[PDB]
Amino acid sequence: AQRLKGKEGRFRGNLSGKRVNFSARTVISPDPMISINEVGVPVEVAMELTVPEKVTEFNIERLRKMVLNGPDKYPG
Amino acid sequence: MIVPVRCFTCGKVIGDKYYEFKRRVEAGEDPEKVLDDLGLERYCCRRMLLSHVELIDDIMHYRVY
Amino acid sequence: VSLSTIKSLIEKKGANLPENVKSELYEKLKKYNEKYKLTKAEIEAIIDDVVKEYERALVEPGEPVGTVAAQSIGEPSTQMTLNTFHYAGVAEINVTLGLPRIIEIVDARKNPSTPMMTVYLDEEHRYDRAKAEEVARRIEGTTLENLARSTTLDLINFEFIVEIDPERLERSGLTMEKVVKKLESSFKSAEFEVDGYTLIVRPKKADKISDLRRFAEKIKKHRLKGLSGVGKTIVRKEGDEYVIYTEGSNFKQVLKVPGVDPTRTRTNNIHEIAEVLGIEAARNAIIDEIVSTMQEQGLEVDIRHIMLVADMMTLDGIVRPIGRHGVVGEKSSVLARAAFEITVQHLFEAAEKGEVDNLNGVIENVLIGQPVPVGTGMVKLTMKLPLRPQ
Amino acid sequence: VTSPLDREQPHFEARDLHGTHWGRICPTETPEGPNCGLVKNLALMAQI
Amino acid sequence: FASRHGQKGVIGLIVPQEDMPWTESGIVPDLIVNPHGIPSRMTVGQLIEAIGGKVASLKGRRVDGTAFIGEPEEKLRKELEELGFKHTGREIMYDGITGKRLEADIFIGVIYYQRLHHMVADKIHARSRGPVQVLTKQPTEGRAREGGLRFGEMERDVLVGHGAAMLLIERLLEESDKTEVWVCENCGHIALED
Amino acid sequence: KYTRFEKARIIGARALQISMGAPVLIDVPPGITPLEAAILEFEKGVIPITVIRP
Amino acid sequence: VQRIRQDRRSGKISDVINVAYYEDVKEVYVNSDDGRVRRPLIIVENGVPKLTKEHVQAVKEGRLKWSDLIKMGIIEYLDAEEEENAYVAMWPWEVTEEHTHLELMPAAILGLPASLVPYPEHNAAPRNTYGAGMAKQSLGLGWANFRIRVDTRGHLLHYPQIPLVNSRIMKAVGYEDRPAGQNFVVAVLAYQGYNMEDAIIINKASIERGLARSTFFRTYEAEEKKYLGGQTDKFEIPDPTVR
Amino acid sequence: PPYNADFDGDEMNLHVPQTEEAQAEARILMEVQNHIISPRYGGPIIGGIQDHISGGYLLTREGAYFTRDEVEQMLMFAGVDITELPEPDKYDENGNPLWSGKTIFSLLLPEDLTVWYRNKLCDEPERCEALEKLIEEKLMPDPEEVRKLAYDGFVYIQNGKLLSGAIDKKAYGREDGIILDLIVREYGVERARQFLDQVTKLTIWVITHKGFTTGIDDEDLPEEARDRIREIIREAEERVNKLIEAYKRGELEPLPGKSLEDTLESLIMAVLAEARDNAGAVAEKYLGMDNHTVIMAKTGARGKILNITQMAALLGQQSIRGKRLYRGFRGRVLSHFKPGDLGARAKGFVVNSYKSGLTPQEYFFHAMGGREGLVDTAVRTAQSGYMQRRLINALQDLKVEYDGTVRSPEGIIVQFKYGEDGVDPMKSWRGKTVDVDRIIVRTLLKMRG
Amino acid sequence: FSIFDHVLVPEHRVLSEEEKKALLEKYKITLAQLPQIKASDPAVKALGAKPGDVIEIKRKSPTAGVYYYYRVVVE
Amino acid sequence: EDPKDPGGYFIINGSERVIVSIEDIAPNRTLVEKDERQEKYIAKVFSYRHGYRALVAVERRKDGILYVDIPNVPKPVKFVYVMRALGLERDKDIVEA
Ligand SMILES: [Mg+2]
Ligand SMILES: [Zn+2]
Ligand SMILES: [Zn+2]
Repeated sequence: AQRLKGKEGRFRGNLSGKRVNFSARTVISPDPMISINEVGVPVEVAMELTVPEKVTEFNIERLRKMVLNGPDKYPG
Repeated sequence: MIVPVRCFTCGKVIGDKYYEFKRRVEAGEDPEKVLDDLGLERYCCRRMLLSHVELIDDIMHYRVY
Repeated sequence: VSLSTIKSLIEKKGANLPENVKSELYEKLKKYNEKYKLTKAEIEAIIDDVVKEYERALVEPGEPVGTVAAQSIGEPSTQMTLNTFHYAGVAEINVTLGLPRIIEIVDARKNPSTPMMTVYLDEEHRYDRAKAEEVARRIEGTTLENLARSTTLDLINFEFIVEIDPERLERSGLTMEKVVKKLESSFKSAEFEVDGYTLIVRPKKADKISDLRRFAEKIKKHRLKGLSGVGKTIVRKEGDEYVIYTEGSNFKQVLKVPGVDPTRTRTNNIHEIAEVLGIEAARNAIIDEIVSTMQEQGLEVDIRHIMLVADMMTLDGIVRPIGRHGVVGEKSSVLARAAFEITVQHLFEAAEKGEVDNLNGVIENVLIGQPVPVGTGMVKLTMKLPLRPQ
Repeated sequence: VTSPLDREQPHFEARDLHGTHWGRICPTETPEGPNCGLVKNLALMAQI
Repeated sequence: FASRHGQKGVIGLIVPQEDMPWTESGIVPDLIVNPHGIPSRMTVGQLIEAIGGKVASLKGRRVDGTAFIGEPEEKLRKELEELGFKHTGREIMYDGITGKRLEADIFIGVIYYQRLHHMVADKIHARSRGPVQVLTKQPTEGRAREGGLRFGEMERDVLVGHGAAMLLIERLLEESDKTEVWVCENCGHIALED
Repeated sequence: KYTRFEKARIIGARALQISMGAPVLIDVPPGITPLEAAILEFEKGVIPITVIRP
Repeated sequence: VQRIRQDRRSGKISDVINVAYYEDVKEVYVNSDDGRVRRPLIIVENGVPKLTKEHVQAVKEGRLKWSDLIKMGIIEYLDAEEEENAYVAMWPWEVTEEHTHLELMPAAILGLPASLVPYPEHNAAPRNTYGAGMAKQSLGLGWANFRIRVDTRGHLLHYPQIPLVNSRIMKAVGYEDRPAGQNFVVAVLAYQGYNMEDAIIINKASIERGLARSTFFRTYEAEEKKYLGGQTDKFEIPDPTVR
Repeated sequence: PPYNADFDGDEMNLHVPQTEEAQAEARILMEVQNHIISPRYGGPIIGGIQDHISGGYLLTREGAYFTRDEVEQMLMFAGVDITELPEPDKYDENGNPLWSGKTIFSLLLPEDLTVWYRNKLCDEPERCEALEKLIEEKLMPDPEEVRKLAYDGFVYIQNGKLLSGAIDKKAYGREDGIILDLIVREYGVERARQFLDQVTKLTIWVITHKGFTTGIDDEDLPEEARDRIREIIREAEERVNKLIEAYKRGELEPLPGKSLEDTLESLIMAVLAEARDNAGAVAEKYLGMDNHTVIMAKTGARGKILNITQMAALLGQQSIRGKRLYRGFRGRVLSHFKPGDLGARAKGFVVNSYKSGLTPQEYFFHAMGGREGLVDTAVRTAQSGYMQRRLINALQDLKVEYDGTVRSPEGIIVQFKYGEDGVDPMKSWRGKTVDVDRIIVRTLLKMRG
Repeated sequence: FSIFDHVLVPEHRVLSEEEKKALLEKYKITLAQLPQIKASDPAVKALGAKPGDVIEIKRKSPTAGVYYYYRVVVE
Repeated sequence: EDPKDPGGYFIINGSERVIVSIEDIAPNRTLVEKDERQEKYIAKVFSYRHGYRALVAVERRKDGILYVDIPNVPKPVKFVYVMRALGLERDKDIVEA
């Protein structure tokens, strides 16, 4: 009965909300030089988070260049 | 823990003038006159000597090898 | 152009507009035409622009308006105060305000913490101060202990003794022989001795050692005149009409009191308006109460969310609270109720009844892990397969 | 100095700064969150 | 960084020295703060300490700032004027980029500031895939064990309010936990795969 | 005409189709991402998906 | 109560005894228990404080101590019960015949961290609370023993400085021997959009010269546990064979 | 403002959608420029704050003028794609050309915008009334006639040319924004985004290169003002003492329904509040428009008049839960007052300002006051959170059907027309279903042109 | 005095069979999917109605000048 | 050690533990409060002996009759009854006490 009740219980702790992958957290600092619909991302976070992309006929060369860059150069 | 070498703002080297200032101000001479004698015109430098506290001397007693 | 032509044009091509819109457009066009000479084409173009704006301002189907309303009510609630004002100002009665008032309204408490009514006088006595005071005197109610300047539980001879204050008499034009007459009419076998600012009670039972104090308090608490439950009353002027504010609440009896305008009298107790005037009047009262409470704090909230809340609460013919014993408790889904509160009781009750959950809501679908039926989750798509590139 | 009450309840009477606190409990040094008014620090003149 | 008057903030920009404006008496600010928080915060004591610090650093000895018996403001204002500066504590500065003096006199002084132990080097945290908890098979908790950020139910309600159903299902299933099971539709019980 | 939910759903379907191997119905600059390709197809008006409304 | 006060001030009984009387209910309360919070006060008699200039001189020269002043009947501690019957003046120049006690130092009513803020009466109370709370979080040479300390976390400011504007209490309590901050040349100006909403802008050259530079410490622990049955851990280079 | 975030240590999370459909949903539904208008009240939520408003006022105030290099540099910094400067507004001595702030600001507005209203800086209603009369008599006034009657309190824009008024929180501030609200509705979200970026950068540059600061002398009142304030305080204290003396001998008139003590307390509080307002009245009038703090307060960028009157003139009464301080010893708050004293000073009235310093009793009373606010916020947050959770669980699954009705998931009809008019509050013209005046006016100016 | 004169009470009227069926058809709803009004409601007494009946309510909302709300009578 | 170290804490398994001071109600104190919910008057005392605490209360209800609450007692007993249980049975003794 305890597992199914409370804020830390199953229903409210592991069903209505949960911890997720591909997420980052850090402090914020002002930047008036970027557009309102843009966010500045640390290079350390950018090389940690990834966006899966499929290879197509119109993006093959860019993906090939990134694969050549490896996991250490920024656009890799 | 020890006197800094240069004033944080302007960069003038004031690392050698701390002991002289302390001795003369202890002897009885007016602190402002001592500072003016040392040539610290801008108060950015005078702050560094006036507010400094010597803390190297009481941490030397603990050694780590 | 003539006003009749404008009126015909408005209803000709702007027929889809809401009624208030069609009337406001006519009023504004009439006002503007005299100051600036308007041509026929200008009127037509203005009407077309209004129609286009109305068309582009409509709500998009599939919009989850309920969550938006809930958030638009909850978010300003972090900015309201708790201590309210706590000031009297003669013409005002202290009442709960801020967040606790909103909580009271939403939870639809059977009896509010600070009941209050606003009584409008009929055309007679409405504008006269003295006549309004007379009507308030008719409405205002008191008991014996209030009139007492002092009270004496005399023990040597075992008689109740009361000392009377002139001010409690003069507040209402009441006089002592009237109080005595009501005392004799409402009880028997009691002395009720008439004295200058003094009254003595000594029945046979209170004459002995056992039945003085208990019967003394019963005599002390009797009301000789006035409406039940209305502890206090205050008169003040709004604009050019005088109105009456009252402590406590009895909506049933006030509408029958002479001099009261029954078409405009309100009370802050929702469960009274519901029983006296019906469910729709209760809905209107809830809307007005929430609007006034949030307006007094300086916060701006659109009326539409409050309409959604009021319509949701006043749906089963009664005024249900929002919470465990109300709207949430009426939800058909077992899992939706279980995730809110008292999960185990709901689960076991559903097991007993053999209840069936159809997963028609949002919370259950989120629990399962399948798209919710709101927003993009309700759109259905089709395509013609033989697609050839161009 | 820590009060033994429950943090979650409002406790408006207990969290308030009493007039007798003068010279016995600091009026300003208090926590920020739910412990505000329930955790307090002795003044400098204080003696136990 | 936080002063002792309750004013706190974070470093927004690190500026090269030659870009910083300089007073016509030869002073370059160590720190620049916005004049906007001062009226709302109503911390006049920080403004008084700013004058007192420069007065102490210029006269060669420290200034007493005891609560109710410290050196009064009027004494410090007169002493600052005695030393050759303006009693308001305002100095003329030149813009570090255009090389011309600003139109208004600028309040500049010396203020004690403290570095707090809330450093970004200990707060930054990102999880790509990480490990998972044994029971719920969800991302762990905390920076120390490559945990994932909490996606609270309020965030779910926000997502619902935006109407983004597919974004919600993406956030709630693939990134955290998902699996396939065998269900016998005849009786509803979960079947066994051997 | 289109609700923003319908537009988002159509673009999301087209982007997934393009990524899974469907040909692009309009010429695109090299190096573009499939989502931007779908958005380009959309604002150019070449949409092969229609929405069912009761 | 007068009889007991005379003995308490003379020295016939212990100082921990406090006596107060309530006129309305005709009750006399005598307190001698444990855990009461009291404050010292100067006894005022016939409109003249019992503390004299030569007593201050003797305290300064080291001839007379605080405990001696307690035993001499010049200063007594008042708990809450006894303070009900008192009428304390704030300053020596406002003492009259009605007053029964004189405040030692009004500035000492504040706590220890709250005493750090200079001119605290010129700030709003919430800001003073925030400053007092944050004063316990800043870095600095907390203790000279830090080098051999084995704390889980630690910090060390490289160039701590004494505040130029300070309260005289902090020197007495020993804070100046262990400062936790530095003096900055601060200009109040909207330099750019990079300092709005409580953001601050700092000079690069000053940072490179040793401004606010700090060091962070963290201690790790490892035991060579001995299990039941004789099996035990071992410190060694892990071979590639081990799982 | 939408995030309610300030850069004092706040941490904010970031999430990356992993699938193409999720990315499309985020790109189409959740773009920032889509949510400029708040759904709660149909007004802007994203807008200029603090330095943006202050720099706008500095740029558009009367008498502001700029040189060739300043204009070119600020236009390049803002990102405006200009390739030819307009005609100079005036010629300085030595023959240098000068450009006014109105001309520079007008280059960011859409070419055909027209609007007029009253901003927060209105102080002489006759000036605004004359401009309103001139605009009302003919819907297109002569610009050279408006420029003779130009007044900072009345904003008026003619075909993208700013002819009168000054920038204020009503211009593009989130709560009172009108220009931004008009742009986002009449030109789409992208034009609003471009306008917002350009105005923010321009105002930031202006405030950077003009110099803006506050100091210890911003509250330096002249001696006559201090004498007036002391006079007001003494009169209030004497009135309170007279009221207490009248009460102590039973001569006080008991107000209706209240106990005599409560009547005395209410009268005392009314007198003290009146006194504080009277002190603020002169404190405001002696600090002119040239003070930077007054600029920050009047334009709505930061703070309000209460902060100024507390810092310069008088703190006023301190109270807890709406009543005067009483939680001390028997009959007195502090042991430094005689028991039974009901005077203003002995119950919490602080006569000093933050600048002049507080006596220890006043300091203790002020701490008593602040603690109530701290605990109020602490409890109010949790109460509001719980109430919002109940509301969310109650109203979660309601939605608008294709037929316009709002239906429960079980099919029960809640509304036969959403909001009883069918208009989304976000798309509404500030609560109104449609703004008839604005449409008529803009149509007339479009066609009469 | 009748409750229909009060400002809080909108105008109620009884729908006959034809408009009842037309309303049920235009929203494609069964009779059980309408908002409920109790037979003990004072408006039901004053107007006069029986369970299973449908009442048309003309509201005076601020957003739209006239709005029509329908309730089904239930005991 | 650091000479500035004030001491006054404990070291348990290498960790520094400090005992904060709890702020309790004064023992053996008769505090009187109003029970307006049931319209009563209550006096409360906390009696301490060998660390044990016992909350003993005497109350006057609306009837004007005194009742005494004792630990490990299900329902409040009559005041005169419990006083009789402690001897002092004389009615005049009650009135004088
Ligand atoms: Mg923050
Ligand atoms: Zn220097
Ligand atoms: Zn099966």
